[PDB]
Amino acid sequence: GSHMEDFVRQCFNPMIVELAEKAMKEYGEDPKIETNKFAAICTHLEVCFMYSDGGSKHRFEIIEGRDRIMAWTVVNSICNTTGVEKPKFLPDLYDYKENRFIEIGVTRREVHIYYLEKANKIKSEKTHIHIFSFTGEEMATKADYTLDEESRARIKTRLFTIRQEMASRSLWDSFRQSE
Ligand SMILES: O=C(NCCOc1ccccc1)c1nc([C@@H]2CCCN2C(=O)COc2ccccc2Cl)[nH]c(=O)c1O
Ligand SMILES: [Mn+2]
Ligand SMILES: [Mn+2]
Repeated sequence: GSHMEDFVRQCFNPMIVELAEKAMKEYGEDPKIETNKFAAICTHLEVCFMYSDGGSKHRFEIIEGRDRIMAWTVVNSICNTTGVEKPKFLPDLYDYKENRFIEIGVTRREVHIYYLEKANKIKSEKTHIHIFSFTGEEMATKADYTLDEESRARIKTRLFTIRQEMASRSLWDSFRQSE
């Protein structure tokens, strides 16, 4: 029974918490044990949902937060509909306006290295990459940040609020040294 686990259950939305729990168990990890990852997954999830809300009505197809089988099903349909190359790894969104998959990153480490690693892991470069940080930086492929300023600024504001609430509970240091 950890502090971090009760903090995330009171800081995040119950639908987020439940999607994160299902995600971890699906991949064989327990939110009561990997409590920092529990917090990271909830955070990444809230950011993906905030991101897809930044566009227009039908702009984004949401891939993250689904179970692996149906997440790939929607990808297959998108690819067999748009002609876009099927990614090797599951992305987080699809942009019907720009016709590309988006990989959304939330890092506690430093802006530049995270993109590299995630770029070298993707290693296909078809899908667009967008990174956010807990300190307020962002970085996107070809410096095309997809959404307008205010929607990304809202995402950055919420990330710093998560940081503050954790720091005020002396949980930030453990979370930062977890990646
Ligand atoms: O969809 C993804 N993974 C498929 C599911 O993998 C799982 C693995 C274990 C438990 C549950 C699910 C995906 N994964 C990653 C990172 C890097 C690759 C491994 N990884 C993770 O283990 C995910 O933990 C994170 C670390 C930092 C920030 C956010 C996250 Cl969520 N980052 C993303 O932005 C992302 O969308
Ligand atoms: Mn994902
Ligand atoms: Mn992601």
